[PDB]
Amino acid sequence: QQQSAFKQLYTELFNNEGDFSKVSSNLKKPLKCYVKESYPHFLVTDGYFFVAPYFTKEAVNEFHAKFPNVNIVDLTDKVIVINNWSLELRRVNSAEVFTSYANLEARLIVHSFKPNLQERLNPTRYPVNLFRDDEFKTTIQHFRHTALQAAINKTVKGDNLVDISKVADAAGKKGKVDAGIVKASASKGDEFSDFSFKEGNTATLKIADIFVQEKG
Amino acid sequence: YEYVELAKASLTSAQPQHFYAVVIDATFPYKTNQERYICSLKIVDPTLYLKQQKGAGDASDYATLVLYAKRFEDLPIIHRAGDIIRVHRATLRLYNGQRQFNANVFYSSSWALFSTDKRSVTQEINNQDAVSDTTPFSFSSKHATIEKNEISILQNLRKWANQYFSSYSVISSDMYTALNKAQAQKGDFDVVAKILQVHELDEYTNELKLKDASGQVFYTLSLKLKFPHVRTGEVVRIRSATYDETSTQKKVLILSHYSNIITFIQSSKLAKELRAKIQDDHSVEVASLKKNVSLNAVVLTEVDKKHAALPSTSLQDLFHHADSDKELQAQDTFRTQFYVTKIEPSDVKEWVKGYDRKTKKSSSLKGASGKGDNIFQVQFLVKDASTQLNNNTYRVLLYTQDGLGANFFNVKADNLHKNADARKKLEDSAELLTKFNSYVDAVVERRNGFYLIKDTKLIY
DNA sequence: GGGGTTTTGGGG
DNA sequence: GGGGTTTTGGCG
DNA sequence: GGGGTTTTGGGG
Ligand SMILES: [Cl-]
Ligand code: NA
Ligand code: NA
Ligand code: NA
Ligand code: NA
Repeated sequence: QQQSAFKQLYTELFNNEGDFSKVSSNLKKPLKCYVKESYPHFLVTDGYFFVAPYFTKEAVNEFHAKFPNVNIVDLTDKVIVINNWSLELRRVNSAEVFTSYANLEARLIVHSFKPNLQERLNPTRYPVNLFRDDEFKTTIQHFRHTALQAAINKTVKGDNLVDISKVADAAGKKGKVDAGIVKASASKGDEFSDFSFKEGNTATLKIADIFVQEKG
Repeated sequence: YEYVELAKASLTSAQPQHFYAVVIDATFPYKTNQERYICSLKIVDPTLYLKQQKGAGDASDYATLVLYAKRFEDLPIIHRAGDIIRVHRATLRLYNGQRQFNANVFYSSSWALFSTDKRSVTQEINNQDAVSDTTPFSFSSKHATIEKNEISILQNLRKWANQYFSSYSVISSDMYTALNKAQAQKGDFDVVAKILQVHELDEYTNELKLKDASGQVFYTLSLKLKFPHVRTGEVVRIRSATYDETSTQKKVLILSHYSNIITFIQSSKLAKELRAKIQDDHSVEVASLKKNVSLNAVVLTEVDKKHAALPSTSLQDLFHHADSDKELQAQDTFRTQFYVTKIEPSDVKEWVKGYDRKTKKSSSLKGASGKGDNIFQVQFLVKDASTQLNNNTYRVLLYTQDGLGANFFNVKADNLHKNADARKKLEDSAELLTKFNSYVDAVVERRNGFYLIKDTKLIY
């Protein structure tokens, strides 16, 4: 039994080809989480790991409407309750986005959240980046392994085996090792991208814009 | 500079004091706020190293050293227990019953590290020789001076350190927790275990497979840059780990930025006994093979003992730099790790072909013996951490006509169209090789631009 | 000059 | 000091 | 006081 709500959610999303509709329904309940940081990075925890929630322009306007005396960028150490949310997979540059792995990211799309101002939460372990977890990184590698294997078994055909003579009697034979490089898929670039999941799309606000909207 | 022994330093002077000591423990240097870095360590010397032994339990006694700095680079990175540190201008005080030496490096204090063994850890990793036996391999500030009179202190403390580590555990049982009791700890704890395996999880992370005296196996992530000295078969002490309650598929230890992984000097009695006592375990691997999806990595092969000391080469270097790198161009034999994405030919029955040593041609045995000597002609399409993101797959051959890799499958070549037993064993090995989380550790020989497997055998 | 530190104004 | 950063958010 | 430095006698 997974104790980390975030880990269980994000894990099922990946184990279900990024199809949020295929993830258990008994997991799509409101999320009460602690706000570890709010700027420059808004990070929330579930008692074990921290993730970066992505707010829609609607979600914030609603917030600012029901809570005029509350600035989001100042919710650090405070608790919030995400009533309406969704999860989707996105392709990113993990070299720049620390909340991702292997150029893949599972995003927590927040549609509506309520700030339970001044609610003290139970003592927990120090929260760690879910995308740095051993099991979760492995879960993601499994995901890519499957997509890679399917592409390779579709792209590679005809058993083009190196002719045995090339490796036999190679006394007077010299070759370049790049002769062993085989393309994994029909991908356009030098990066594998032949995935079957349909990359989710949803406009989200940059934590910086919400900072200006509350303090130019 | 006048050097004082730990137990004799003044607790009332509050004046800057200096000393030479042996490091037995240390956190990694870590940031505390917007302007401060800290490194805490445990030190001992001929006058302070063991608690009143009678009802003490041969527990180690020691002083603590806390170094403060404004920059990460002004603090010592301790990779190994047993080495020596020289401190200048430290203030001593009693902190909860023990002698605490404090030194602000950002002010007037300084430190210097001296290798107890021939080479420092970093020098061993780079196969470098030490300038001399009186040269600090690391130190704070731009200069370090060693006066002629110090040489005796250093030489003697080294001799003492070796006698100490060879006679006592140094890291006594009260300084760590048995892995099989890790889940009973309230917070963090320390570990002393043997590294059974170093699995490259990705470009910046190693996954260590650990096993301690209690027989429990745990995994933990070890950043490559932070801990470049991790080696299979070696015993280390891990300063500060927590039990991961969220890992259900396998036992995992969580490390923090201040956590440290430390090896022992050659003379360590504890390290020697543990290297011999703790034996490799494959129970986790055997169990994982029964699952459709294992979150645990499984190295399916082992290389001949004569290669165990051979360094590994990534697929990136092997296929993308072996024709342009001076060092790679001079070698014909390499060791590497990878996972198999696909195996050709697809029909396992065609893995063994008849070979004619006169025409250098091979053929299908579906027509029987009329093709010559039986050999394996298998082509693995592989990938690894270094090439994980690119759109490539690489060819690794298993062509045994000349004897290279003949015993890879623990199955002598034979007509798979007729020998059901041989066919079935190979079909099972095939499912294992292409299964997620299965990896291969192998030595390869470069021949006419291609890499052929040799001196490597499946162990499952 | 400026740190840390305590010398709290002044050495070399 | 047996600890919790980040222009470093996969040495810190 | 004492570093490293240049301020080369004096701030906070
Ligand atoms: Cl060649
Ligand atoms: Na001054
Ligand atoms: Na002063
Ligand atoms: Na001065
Ligand atoms: Na001056």
